[PDB]
Amino acid sequence: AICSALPTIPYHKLADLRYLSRGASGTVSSARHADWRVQVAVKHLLLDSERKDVLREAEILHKARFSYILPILGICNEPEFLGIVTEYMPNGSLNELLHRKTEYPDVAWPLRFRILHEIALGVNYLHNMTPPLLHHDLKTQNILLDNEFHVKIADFGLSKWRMMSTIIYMPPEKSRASIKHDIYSYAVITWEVLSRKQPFEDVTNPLQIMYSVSQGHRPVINEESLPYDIPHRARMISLIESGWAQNPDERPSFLKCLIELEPVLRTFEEITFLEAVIQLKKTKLQ
Amino acid sequence: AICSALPTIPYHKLADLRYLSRGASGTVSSARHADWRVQVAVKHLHIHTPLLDSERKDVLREAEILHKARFSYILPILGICNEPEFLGIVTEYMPNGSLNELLHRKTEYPDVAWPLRFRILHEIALGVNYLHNMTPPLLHHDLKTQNILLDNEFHVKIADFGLSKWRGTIIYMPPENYEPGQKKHDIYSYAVITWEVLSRKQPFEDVTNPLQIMYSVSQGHRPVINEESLPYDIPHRARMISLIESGWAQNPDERPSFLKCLIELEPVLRTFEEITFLEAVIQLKKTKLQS
Ligand SMILES: COc1cc(NS(C)(=O)=O)cc(-c2cc(-c3ccc(N4CCNCC4)cc3)cnc2N)c1
Ligand SMILES: COc1cc(NS(C)(=O)=O)cc(-c2cc(-c3ccc(N4CCNCC4)cc3)cnc2N)c1
Repeated sequence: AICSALPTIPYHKLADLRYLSRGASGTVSSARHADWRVQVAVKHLLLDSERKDVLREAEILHKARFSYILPILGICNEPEFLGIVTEYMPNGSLNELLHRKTEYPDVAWPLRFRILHEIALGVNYLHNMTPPLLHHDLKTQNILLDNEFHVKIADFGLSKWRMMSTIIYMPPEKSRASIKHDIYSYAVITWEVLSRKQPFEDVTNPLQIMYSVSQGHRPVINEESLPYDIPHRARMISLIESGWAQNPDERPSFLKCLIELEPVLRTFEEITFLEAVIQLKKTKLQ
Repeated sequence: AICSALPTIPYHKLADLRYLSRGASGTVSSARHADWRVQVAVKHLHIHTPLLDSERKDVLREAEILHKARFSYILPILGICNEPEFLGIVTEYMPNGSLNELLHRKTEYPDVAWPLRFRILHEIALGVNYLHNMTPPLLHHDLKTQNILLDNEFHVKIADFGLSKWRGTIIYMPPENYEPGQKKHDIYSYAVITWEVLSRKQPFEDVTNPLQIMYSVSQGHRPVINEESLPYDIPHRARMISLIESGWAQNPDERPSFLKCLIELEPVLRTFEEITFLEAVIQLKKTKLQS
């Protein structure tokens, strides 16, 4: 009954456009809104089909608003520019946090587990929509972190509306159920977050990754990839291994993951998150 | 062109309903969404007497307003509860209450670091300015320290839309609204809120009768500005006092736009380092415990 139109942001109101990153789908730049006095991020690419792609992603973000989804502030739809405008995330992506070990020599476990929990919450919300929305392109580069390192899921270019129950996060290719797609990616992201290593480190051609996963093989789980000092390491490993099970029916729902995670996160006090973020921003200086 | 329908939340999925507050505009309770696994706040009317279609229209108007005014510093609405046996607006849960509690519960919050105060002021200005930039422009007309919620890291979220339902809070009403001849409202409220945040005092503290407060304000009087209410060791004290006194000018035409206030506030907030904010918030959260 209650319907909301996505605001149309005039391009001329976006000032100080500066390149932040160039990806497969577009270019993300920071900017300042002249009227609202806030900083925004602009993702821009035109063939009418790709214009439809951009508009489709904008509408999906608009309908999928939630606490852990990148909040879209508007769409810029002009003759000379087509871009999605979202909140600006000063702390980049989960990828940077996990792998730039000079910037972030230490990332305290409480922060990692809160990130994992919030990814699970956001994706569960998506899967609980009507109809359920399947993200199908989760990766540590899609997960942005706001000023206090809370998750914002992004990149909804590869998405579907029909659930029932780069490629390093893609499940292997019988009767096929693509409801269990996101959970495989989440398993890989979990292994990544807990290991701070690149999945399939020794692989030089991504097709090697496809062949290995199709053969039932996954990122290595041993003391080197996952030290034994990981909180709830056994439960987390079980979560991971069920998440990337070769059979999609063996993979849990995101609700099961939240059920399985709640005690794990409960082991940490809420203040430790803030402490870890302050340690992060202090050691990143100097 | 791009339209989003506000979700309809089944009442039965709101669990552990716990009364948080009973107010002039409604009743706020905390609850937990069985599917989303998150805590939410539900604003609902009295449960006994059937809701008159005017109250139902008010609730729908508030829900749609929150939905259309979505923004970084506005209370995020997650859905509407529209059932035979319950009608409530569902929003994100703000664990840290309102700006009023932060400013005046000095045992919980003995000290509130200046960077945090100025960030709060800036974010309030941002939220109300966004509100004013909508089409049609939305005038809040009921800004107060009770409407300003603080999320888990003490970032501002403006709340309380729709109307009021009665069937202390006049310190933020300008003197030309006392008798509403239905004719630049919010900025006065913002000036008063600023004076409060920098002073951490009750405006018109020595006045026990609000009717006397209204008389004074109609006479051009405002909260006292001296060394006792605003010590001279306050950062950017002069600039902030000028902003205040211009905001609550007797003449509404003399009060500045929220855009002017944002232009003036931008350098002030610019003097603070990003780590000082995090440190202020964590210091706050730590002294709030063990107290
Ligand atoms: C819809 O438009 C998007 C999409 C996506 N996600 S995506 C990969 O395209 O699917 C992200 C953003 C976004 C990025 C950033 C951001 C902040 C810092 C950086 N860094 C670059 C190098 N390291 C230092 C800083 C990069 C990006 C901040 N806010 C944002 N809303 C905007
Ligand atoms: C849309 O529904 C609303 C409206 C409004 N604003 S309003 C005046 O009603 O228009 C606020 C909230 C809300 C309140 C709270 C909250 C939590 C605890 C407390 N308490 C602390 C202990 N002492 C007693 C008060 C008070 C409020 C936490 N989240 C929230 N979203 C929800």
